Amino acid sequence: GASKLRAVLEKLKLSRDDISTAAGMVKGVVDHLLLRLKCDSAFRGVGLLNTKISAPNEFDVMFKLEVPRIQLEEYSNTRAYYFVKFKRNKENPLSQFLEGEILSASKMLSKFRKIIKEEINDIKDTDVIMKRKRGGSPAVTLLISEKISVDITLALESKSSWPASTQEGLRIQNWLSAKVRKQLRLKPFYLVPKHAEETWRLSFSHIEKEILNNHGKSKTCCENKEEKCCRKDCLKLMKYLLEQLKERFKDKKHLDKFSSYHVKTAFFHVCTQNPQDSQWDRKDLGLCFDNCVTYFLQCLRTEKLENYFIPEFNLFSSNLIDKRSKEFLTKQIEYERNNEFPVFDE
Amino acid sequence: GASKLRAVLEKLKLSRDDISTAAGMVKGVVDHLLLRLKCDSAFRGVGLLNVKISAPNEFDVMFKLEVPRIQLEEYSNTRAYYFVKFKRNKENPLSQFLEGEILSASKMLSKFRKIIKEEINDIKDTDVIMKRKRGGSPAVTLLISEKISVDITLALESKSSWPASTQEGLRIQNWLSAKVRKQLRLKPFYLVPKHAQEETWRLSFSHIEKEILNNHGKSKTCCENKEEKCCRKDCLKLMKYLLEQLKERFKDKKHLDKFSSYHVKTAFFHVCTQNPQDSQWDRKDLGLCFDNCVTYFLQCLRTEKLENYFIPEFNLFSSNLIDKRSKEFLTKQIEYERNNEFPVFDE
Ligand SMILES: Nc1nc(=O)c2ncn([C@@H]3O[C@@H]4COP(=O)(O)O[C@H]5[C@@H](O)[C@H](n6cnc7c(N)ncnc76)O[C@@H]5COP(=O)(O)O[C@@H]3[C@@H]4O)c2[nH]1
Ligand SMILES: Nc1nc(=O)c2ncn([C@@H]3O[C@@H]4COP(=O)(O)O[C@H]5[C@@H](O)[C@H](n6cnc7c(N)ncnc76)O[C@@H]5COP(=O)(O)O[C@@H]3[C@@H]4O)c2[nH]1
Ligand SMILES: [Zn+2]
Ligand SMILES: [Zn+2]
Repeated sequence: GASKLRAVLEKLKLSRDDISTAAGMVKGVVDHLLLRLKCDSAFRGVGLLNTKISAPNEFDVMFKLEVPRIQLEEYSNTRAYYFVKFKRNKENPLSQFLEGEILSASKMLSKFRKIIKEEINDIKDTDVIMKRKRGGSPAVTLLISEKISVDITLALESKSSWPASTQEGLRIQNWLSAKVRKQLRLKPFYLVPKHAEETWRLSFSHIEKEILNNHGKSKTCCENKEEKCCRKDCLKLMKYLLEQLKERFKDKKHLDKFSSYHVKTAFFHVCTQNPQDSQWDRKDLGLCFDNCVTYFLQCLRTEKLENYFIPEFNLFSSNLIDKRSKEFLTKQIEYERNNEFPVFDE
Repeated sequence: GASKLRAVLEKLKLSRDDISTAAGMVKGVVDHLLLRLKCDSAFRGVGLLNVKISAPNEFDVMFKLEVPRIQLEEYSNTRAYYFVKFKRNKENPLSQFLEGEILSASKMLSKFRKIIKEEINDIKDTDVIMKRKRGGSPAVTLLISEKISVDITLALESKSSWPASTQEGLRIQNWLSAKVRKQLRLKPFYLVPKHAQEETWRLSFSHIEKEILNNHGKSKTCCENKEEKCCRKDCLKLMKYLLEQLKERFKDKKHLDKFSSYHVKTAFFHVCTQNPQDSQWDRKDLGLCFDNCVTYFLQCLRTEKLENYFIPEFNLFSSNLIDKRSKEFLTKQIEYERNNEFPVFDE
C-alpha cells in the first residue's frame, strides 16, 4: 500500500546519477548559448532564471531578459496573454521587433530561434539538433546526443506590479503566510512568447520553484527529523503516474496533451486545501498521495484546472484539451485508484 | 443424569491443550496483522478488543478503532443498524470513506479486507487463506493450516452514551447490580460493518458479554473459593455443545445451519436474569440448572422469539432471520433430546 509507494520512490532514486550526468551536459550547452547570445545587441543582458527536470532526460531552462518598463494590454479577455509595448518612446535595442508600439513575440522568437540554430552548427563538440515540440510553445527545444532534450525558453522580465488577472491567484495565505504572498508578489514576473502572433503570456515558474522548495507551513519543514513531510514525494509520485500512463497509451497517444505542469498545478491546489504540515506527515504517504489523486480526478471530470496564479485561466479548457482525452484519462486514473495502482507493480 | 453431563464436561477438558495451541497460532497471526494495519493512516489507532472461541476450531477476534465523536442515525426502524456520521464538519483519515456526511461501512470494510489479503500472500510462514463466511458478515475470515478459522472483525469504537435502542437492554439489575449496569453502560460500544444497504453498521457489545461471563455471580467472589462454585459456565458449555453436536448430526441437509453459539449465549444470559441468585446455580444442581437453560431455549424456538440481550426490540429468532421451518425443526430435536436424558451425550 503505502509501502508500495516507497518502493516506487526507491526505484526513482536509482536514476538520480543518470539524470545528473544528463544535466551536466545540459549546463555546458546552456552556458555556451548564454555567451553568444550576449554578443547580440538585442540579447545582451540576457541571463539564466532560477539563479530544470520535467521528466527523466527532459530539461527546462529559461532565459530572462531585462527589459525597460513595460506597458501591458490584455489580449481579448484571455487572462494570461498580453500585448507588449514600452512606456518611454530614447529608443532601445528591442525596436527591431516593434510593430507600431507592439513588441512582436514571433519576431523575437524567430531571431532567438535563429541565433541558437547558428550556434548549434559550428559546434563540433557534440550532436545537437533543433526540433519543434508543438505549435504554440514559447520554447526552443534541443536534442543533445539524441537522448536528452532541452526546452530553452526566452523570457522578458518585468519588475512592475503583477497584472490584475493575478489578483485572486496565489492563494497561499492559509498555507504559507499572507506575508509570504506579499513578499513573492514583489518579485518580477515574466512574459514568454507563447501566443494564443504578437502575444506574450505570464510565467511564474521562479515562484513555482520557490513554493516547492520552501513548501511548509513551518519554516523548518524538512530541515530536521521531526518535520519530514511528504509533499515532494507526492508530486514525484503524481508526475510518475502520469508518465507511466502516457507510455502505456503509447499506441494511440490518447494522453499526449497532458503534462507534468497540469500535475504540478493540481498539486499546488491540494497544498492550498491541506495547508498544515501535519497533513503531509510521511507516515500518511499513502493517504496524502490519495488526496492528490482524488483532486486531479475532480479536475478531469469537471474539466477545470485553474492556473495557480491566474484563476480564470483554465488549463483543462476544451480549447486546450479535447473532452475525449479528459474523459479517457479519468477512466484510467479512476481504475488505477480503485485497485491500489497496478501501474506501480513489481 | 448429572453424571452424564459431568462426563461431557470431562470429555471437553481433554481438548483443552489442543485448542490452546491453535489459539497460540491465531494470536501470532493477529499480532502480525495488527502491526501492518498500524502502518495505514486510516487504521493506525487500531487495537485488539478484550468470545475468543465460538467453536472447537473457530476463533473470533475483534479489532477496535478509535473514532472521533460519532453521530448516529438509526436506519429504518431496525434497532441495531445505524448510519455513522461525524460531528465535526479539520477531519480525520476516515474522510476517504465518506459519502456526503455518512461513513461508509462497505468502503471501509473493503480496504480492511484488501490490506489483510496483502499480508496473507507474501507470508511464507504458513498456508493462510482468505474466505468470505456468509452474506452480511462484518468479518474477514482466515483459514490457518487448513484446519483453523479466525473471524477478524473491524469495530469502530464510540465512547459516547449507548443509543436509545439499548435503554431497556442489559437487564442485569437483580443479578449483577443496578450499579454494575451503570458502570458497564459507561464503557464504550462498538459498530461493525455488518450491513442491513452497504453503508450501515450495527452495534456490538461483545466486550460486555465477556465481562458478565467472567464476572457472573451475584456474589463478587463467585467461583473464587471452594464454597462458591456455581455451574453457570458449565451450563453455557453444555448448551453450546448441544447445538454443535446436533448441527453435526444433521450434516446432511444442513437444517440447523442458521443457528449459532451466539443464540445459545444470548439465551443463557436471559436465563441468568431469570435466575439471579448463585444458589439457583449450585454445582450440585447441575442437571436441574442445565434443564432451565434447555427449556428456555425451547420456549424461544417455540415462541420464535429470542431478543438481543442489549437490544430487546431486536429479535434474533424472527422469521426475517431464521425461517419458521428451521425453528420448528430444532424444537423437535431438542424436545426429543430433553425428553430422553440427552442421547447425544451418550458414550
Ligand atoms: N518548456 C515550456 N515552458 C512553457 O512555459 C510552456 N508553455 C507551453 N509550453 C508547451 O508549448 C505547447 C503549447 O501548449 P500551451 O501553451 O497551449 O498549454 C500549456 C501551458 O498553457 C501550460 N504551461 C506549461 N508550462 C507553463 C508555465 N511555465 N506557466 C504557465 N503555464 C504553463 O500548460 C499547458 C501544457 O503544457 P505542456 O504540455 O507541458 O507543453 C506546452 C505545449 O507543448 C511550454 N513549454
Ligand atoms: N465474527 C462475527 N461477529 C459478528 O458480530 C457477526 N454478526 C454476524 N456475523 C455473521 O455474519 C452472518 C450474518 O448473520 P446475521 O447478522 O444475519 O445474524 C447473526 C447475528 O444477528 C447474531 N450475531 C452473531 N455475532 C454477533 C455479535 N458479536 N453481536 C450481535 N449479534 C451477533 O447472531 C446471528 C448468527 O450469527 P452467526 O451465524 O454466528 O454469524 C453471522 C452470519 O454468518 C458475525 N460474525
Ligand atoms: Zn516539508
Ligand atoms: Zn460462579
